[PDB]
Amino acid sequence: TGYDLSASTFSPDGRVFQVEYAMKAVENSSTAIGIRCKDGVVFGVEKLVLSKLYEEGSNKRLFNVDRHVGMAVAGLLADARSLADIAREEASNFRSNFGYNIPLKHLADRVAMYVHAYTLYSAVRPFGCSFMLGSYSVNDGAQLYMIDPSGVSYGYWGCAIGKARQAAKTEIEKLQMKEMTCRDIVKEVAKIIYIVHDEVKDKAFELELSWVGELTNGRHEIVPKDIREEAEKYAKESLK
Amino acid sequence: RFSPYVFNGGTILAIAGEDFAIVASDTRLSEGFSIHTRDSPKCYKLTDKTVIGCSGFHGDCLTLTKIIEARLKMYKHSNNKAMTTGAIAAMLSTILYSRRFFPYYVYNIIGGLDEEGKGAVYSFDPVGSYQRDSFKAGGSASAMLQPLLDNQVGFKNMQNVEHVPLSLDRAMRLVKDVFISAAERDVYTGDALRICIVTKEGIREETVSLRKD
Amino acid sequence: TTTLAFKFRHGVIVAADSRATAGAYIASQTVKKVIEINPYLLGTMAGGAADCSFWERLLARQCRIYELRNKERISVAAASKLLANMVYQYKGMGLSMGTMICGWDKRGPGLYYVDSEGNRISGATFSVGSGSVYAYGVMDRGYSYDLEVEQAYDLARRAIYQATYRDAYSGGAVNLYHVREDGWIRVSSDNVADLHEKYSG
Amino acid sequence: FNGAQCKAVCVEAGMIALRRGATELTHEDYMEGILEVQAKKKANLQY
Amino acid sequence: DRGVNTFSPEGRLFQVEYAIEAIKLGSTAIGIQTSEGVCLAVEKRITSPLMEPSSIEKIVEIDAHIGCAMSGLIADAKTLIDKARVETQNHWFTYNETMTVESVTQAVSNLALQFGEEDSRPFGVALLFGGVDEKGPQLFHMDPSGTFVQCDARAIGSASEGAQSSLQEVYHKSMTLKEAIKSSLIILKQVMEEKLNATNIELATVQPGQNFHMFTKEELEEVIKDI
Amino acid sequence: NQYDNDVTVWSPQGRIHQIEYAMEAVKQGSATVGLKSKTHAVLVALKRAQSELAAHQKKILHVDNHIGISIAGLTADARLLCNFMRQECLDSRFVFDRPLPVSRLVSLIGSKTQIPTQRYGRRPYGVGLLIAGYDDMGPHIFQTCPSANYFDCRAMSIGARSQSARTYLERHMSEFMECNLNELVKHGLRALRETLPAEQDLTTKNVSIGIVGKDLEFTIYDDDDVSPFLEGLEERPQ
Amino acid sequence: TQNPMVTGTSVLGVKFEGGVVIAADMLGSYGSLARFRNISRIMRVNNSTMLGASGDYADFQYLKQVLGQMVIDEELLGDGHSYSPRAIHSWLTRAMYSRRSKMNPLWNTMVIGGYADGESFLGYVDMLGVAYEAPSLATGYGAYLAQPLLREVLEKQPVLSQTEARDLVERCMRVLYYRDARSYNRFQIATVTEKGVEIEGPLSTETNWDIAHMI
Repeated sequence: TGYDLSASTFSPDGRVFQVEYAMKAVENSSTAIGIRCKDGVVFGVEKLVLSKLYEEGSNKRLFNVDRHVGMAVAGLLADARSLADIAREEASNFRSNFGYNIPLKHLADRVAMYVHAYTLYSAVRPFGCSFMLGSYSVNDGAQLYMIDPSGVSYGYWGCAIGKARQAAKTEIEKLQMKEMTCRDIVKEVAKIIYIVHDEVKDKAFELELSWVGELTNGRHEIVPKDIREEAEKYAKESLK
Repeated sequence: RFSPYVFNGGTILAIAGEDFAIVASDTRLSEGFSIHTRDSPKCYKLTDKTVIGCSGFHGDCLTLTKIIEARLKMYKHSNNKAMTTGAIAAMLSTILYSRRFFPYYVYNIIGGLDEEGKGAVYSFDPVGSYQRDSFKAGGSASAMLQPLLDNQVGFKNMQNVEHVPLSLDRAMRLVKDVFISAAERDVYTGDALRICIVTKEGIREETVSLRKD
Repeated sequence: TTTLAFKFRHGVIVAADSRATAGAYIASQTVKKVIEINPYLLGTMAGGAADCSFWERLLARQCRIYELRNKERISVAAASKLLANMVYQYKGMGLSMGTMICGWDKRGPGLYYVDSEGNRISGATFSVGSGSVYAYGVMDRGYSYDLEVEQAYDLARRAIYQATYRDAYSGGAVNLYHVREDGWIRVSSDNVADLHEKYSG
Repeated sequence: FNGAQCKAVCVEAGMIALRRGATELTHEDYMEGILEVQAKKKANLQY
Repeated sequence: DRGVNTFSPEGRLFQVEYAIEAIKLGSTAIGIQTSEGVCLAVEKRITSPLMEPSSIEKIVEIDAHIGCAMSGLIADAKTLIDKARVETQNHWFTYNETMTVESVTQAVSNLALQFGEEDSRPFGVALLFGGVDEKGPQLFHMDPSGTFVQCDARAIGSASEGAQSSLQEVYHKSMTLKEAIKSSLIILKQVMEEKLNATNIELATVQPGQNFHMFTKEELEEVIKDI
Repeated sequence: NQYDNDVTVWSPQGRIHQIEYAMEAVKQGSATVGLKSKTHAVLVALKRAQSELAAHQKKILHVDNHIGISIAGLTADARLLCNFMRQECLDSRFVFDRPLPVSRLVSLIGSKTQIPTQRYGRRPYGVGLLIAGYDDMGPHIFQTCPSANYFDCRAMSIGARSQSARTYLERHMSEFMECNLNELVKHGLRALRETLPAEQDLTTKNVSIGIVGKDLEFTIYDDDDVSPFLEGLEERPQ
Repeated sequence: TQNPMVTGTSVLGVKFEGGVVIAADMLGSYGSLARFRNISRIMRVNNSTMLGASGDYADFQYLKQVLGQMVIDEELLGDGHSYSPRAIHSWLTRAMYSRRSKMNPLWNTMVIGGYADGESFLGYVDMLGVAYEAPSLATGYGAYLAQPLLREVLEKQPVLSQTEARDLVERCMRVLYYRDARSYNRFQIATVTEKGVEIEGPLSTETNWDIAHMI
């Protein structure tokens, strides 16, 4: 209301309204949470079918950036695809220049600088994405990071991105997060996603769960969720 | 030092008939005093009425074959119809001059049918000339094969010998005899023979062996 | 390889052989050397096949562009000049090209001579090739300006016959082209041995 | 389809049965109202 | 809407719709495909007696069998004609053959709507293309937006509505040549304003057996006096 | 509404309306329908004309030996992405000497159309791609959007009044999976005959069908191998 | 590379029924000095194809890096699609040709062995881009020495078993140990099947010298 056009200009009270408007763009996006255990990091995304036109296995927001790192994006999908390609490129340069796996702090700092560089100038807009970054290493343990649309990148035990950002972490934080291995945390994330928004505004949603840790020996892939089928036989027991 | 060329050898034949174009070639690929294989056909089937053969340096032959296939698809996917034979000849001449100052060390023979439904053989040189002739022999066994084709196809240097048009099965017996006779004296010729026949009804192929040395 | 050309009262005579060897080995006997640029221009092939073919085809492209932009047919000197300007830009890089340019003009007859060394000159008689000196000799014997048509045909044909009889790098079919006021016209395609039987006595 | 459209649909169907001069409303005319312009246009369609 | 790099809330071309509007002010032209051959006509709209009639170009010569007609803005047509001449010669260079008229007009509409000032403006001309490919005669019509289509008898520019209507009245598929010629100049002297004479209009007819000289020069007088 | 002019500007509700306007520009194309069986993928479009005498503007165009696209919207961007598509096909056909899987090609399409949707100085591409192909795992029917958010389906339909087509696809998507080519194609035109107003009927010259098969090369058909496809029908239930 | 610093030596490969065996030794000689007598000259590519090379060892490290990154990239595409061995062969051929076109060749002699989709594959890539398919490959001096044994047995028996192939490879490596000056009595056998890719350990040879007791 006065000056919020360019991404270079300041306000009479000193903040950039472009960055705020891009931050609350992801607020309308789907709910995506993440949490780590003592030997791994678990992702989970509330994903919704439009009406009946999807195929249940298209456009998966669970990407796979490096051999041990993947994203859990939410927001504008194509911008997240481009950012995932940039992250693949950065891990490519590191693997080509130093001969070992990228530490997640350095990767997150390069990605944060790339996002900040798209927030700086006036020709371009800030990104409309907010994503998660998990990892595991034998000499480092489990690491879960978090990048906002502005470019502030730091670490968590658990997080949530979407509508129910507070309404997930209200009952995320009552989890005994340290003493659990991630194979419990699979159905834990299942119940957390299943709590929020069963039928209220939309009609139907669908669950994806990504999975990295010591049990994959350092690999990162989606769970065989059909194996052990841990949502629904507990989701039907989570309504009471 | 590093030499950019090497002589792989090979022998390609072509005969332009009344309504057919026969292209045949041995499948020996060698280098110096060794044998790399006994199966490498120099012939390539572009369209239903065009067969190209490429001898000389083999890697340039492979590269040139793939580039020709790409431009064939570009003409087809641009203009809703396949190329003629002379159009393919013109295009290859433009390519061979487009790498004038670092030449392909490749002899080229394009056989095929014209738009009248008659045979047409367009020869080449490494630098990019072409012409519509009735018969060519390219490669190492060129000089072992051209004068005999002058004797039989052209009916040259003969007296009171009338000119009969060259039929198909006569051409088949000619090609088999000239490859046996040239494989006896050549070192870059033998172990097989891949005979390609282009008619008005498709492409036929035929595999005839030779001596195994 | 031996070509010649000379203009006179009734247009221009152009003749050539059709042999194109490869070192000591003859490739073909029927190499059409006189490259038909236009329905009013004739270019030749004088040293190198590919170079002459490419640059004359590009010159034909340029001439067709020139006519379609001006609605008026190009002159001969302009075409020879364009060829010399295009050839000069690769001097020292190893181009062999010694072609001739013939055609009809608003001025009438036109005869130019373009080298890969760029020696664009006018004239009345020219002859290029290894055995060109033989053609120069017998042609500058039989040359005049007031010649007839069949006289010029026999002169050029005898000249090319002498050239292929003496030189080793020449032979094949004897082409014979005739440039008129309206357009060029192919005269005949005569073999060497037929001329040997006819002119040996 | 908001009220107005549906109200415009039923009035269209009424006036459609009025076209022939009917005494009743046929689901044909109801479908005609449904499939009327629906306040949608046009198109040109122009290239 | 101000600017070639902004859409509409609905479906407006703007930087192109205003060009399609800018076509309409030009002089008219009528080309008609017939299997005997393609005929074509135009109006010059001569203003002055000093205005020398043979200098105004409407029908130019692209190939020995490919004609043209222009519309509206003069110099965008000059640009497209120059490039079209250059590219057919390139086709003859690399293929020893004639670039067919569909391939000609695709080659024109590769950049007939490719206007970019950064990374210039859209062109302001409608073109009528006639030629004789291997499939016989062809009549072709493009636009500034590159939306190129075949047309059997297309009319452009000013008064093209009644031109199309009265053209669809008389035309069918098995017409002849001269009947279509006089049917065209009837439509012309219903849509022009001045008296039809030797200097107003010009014809351009291409036949498969008469590929050369796609023009009629003052036998057109004899054609006009037969009405 | 004074923020609603360029691609760069985020809205105060976060919805960049240039993307919405490009969507609405896609909504004014011709109707087209693509749907696959387990072994054959068929996409069928609808032709239109400028006048009666003129020919019809074509929609199904060829790309590669196993790739063919439908289209809706602009045609300059259509041919631009066509040339880029053919280029990337012959690029990998040159280098890897294999046919392309479809998913990486459409990812390259999204990455291609990403740049004109984020920087200043290019417009989003008004485009209506319906892509049919064959990787090792059978037919694929993808669709695009000007927002580059490409979708995979089993049967989609885009263009003008394409929603009744979608209802037909809803009530026969279970039935689609089993059948061979012929009744599959006639399900496609039993979507197209509801993409039309009821007072006129689909003729020969206005419809186009392109089949790609697991052993069958991609081939377009027009009126003559479509006269076999147009019989085997009844009238609409009037 | 104009002058090869550290060269390998001959690589042997031959198809059999549903698999390809490749074996090369472990020597890094510089000139005549056997400077690096414990090195690995076979890369086990992801699950189907497999690479072994000769010539400059540094260039092999380079191509190991590039090929590893490309395979990692396609495996991170997550599409379920991999490289066929013939695709690897095509890419490597184009790479060497575009390398040598710039007059800076990679001094190598590479062997690609793969088994995918029922069919085996064994491709050859030269420095000059000369590339073909063969039922048995032999590089360096192996094309002069162990090639006629391969071509004898393939003429004597067109198909093979894995055991016959492995025994024949052992005999050929023994022969190469007998009369190649750039050879060494330590080699590793690598084998692909449908069961995966397997690299055996540093085997050795059993030699004979009973002609030395003669004059």
